[PDB]
Amino acid sequence: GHMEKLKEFRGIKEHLGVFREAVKDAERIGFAGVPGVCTPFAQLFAYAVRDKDNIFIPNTDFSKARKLEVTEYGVELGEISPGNVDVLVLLGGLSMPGIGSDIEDVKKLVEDALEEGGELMGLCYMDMFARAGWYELLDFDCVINADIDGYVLRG
Amino acid sequence: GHMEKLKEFRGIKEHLGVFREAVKDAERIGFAGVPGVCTPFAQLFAYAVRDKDNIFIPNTDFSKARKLEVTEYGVELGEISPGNVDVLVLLGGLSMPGIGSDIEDVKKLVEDALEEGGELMGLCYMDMFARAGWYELLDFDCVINADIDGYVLRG
Repeated sequence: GHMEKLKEFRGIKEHLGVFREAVKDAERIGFAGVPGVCTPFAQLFAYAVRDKDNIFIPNTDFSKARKLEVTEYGVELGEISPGNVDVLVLLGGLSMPGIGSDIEDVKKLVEDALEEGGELMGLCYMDMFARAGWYELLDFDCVINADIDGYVLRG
Repeated sequence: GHMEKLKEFRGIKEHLGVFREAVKDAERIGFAGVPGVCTPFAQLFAYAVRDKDNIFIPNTDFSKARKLEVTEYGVELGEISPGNVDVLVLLGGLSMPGIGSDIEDVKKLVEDALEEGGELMGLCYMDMFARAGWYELLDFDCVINADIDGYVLRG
């Protein structure tokens, strides 16, 4: 349903910080997204909340979820771990045409992987979820959206 | 040395695209950055050039470099592989005080890990390298810099 702007942020430090604030009371976070494109975002935000027990769900396949574990290299994928979560974070790639996932497979994921009473979140770039119609199709509790722009310089 | 602005980009697809362009003639790419916060950027951009032979170097420790390999989950760390590279991409976290790495250590890494005649690149956010004085301290061939801003919304 209707999503109201809470606040703005700037830079990577604040991007991680508003996520930490959003999940402050959570024990177990699940990040669901498209392998390759979205996996790095799951690893980045899991790192920011590495105190929690975190998992990565590929596409909408909860049975293939793996632990997001801290190593000397950062966050890496660990063993299969289809435990439900008290915050489920959908990544923007899921909403992409062609395999993002269909809305009914997404709703089944929410039914299966999010514990009853848990929070549904989205983390995306360039307003992907709003643009896909997903604010009307899903009941997000919180969405964090970032925009990216930049420059290439040569020596 | 002096870095001249070449072009601007917007969004994730274009961010990946300018990187693909910058390394189009490369065969093996090394990404060096701080584990945890920078590893995901190495994985993201490696995915974007998954046709190449790519490695992740933790901090400035070449001997601990690992292959960046594509799996059904995205890019994951594989075996130790301290082979030099024809493009070395320093990640912005390396320039952060406190372990970002000392500049002598970074110069050593460029000498050990970058092939003679290879290209030295920077990939950072929020203009980290310029702000740390690294355009004066290092001779980058290309730097790709992105800024992030966004919003939090609630349901």
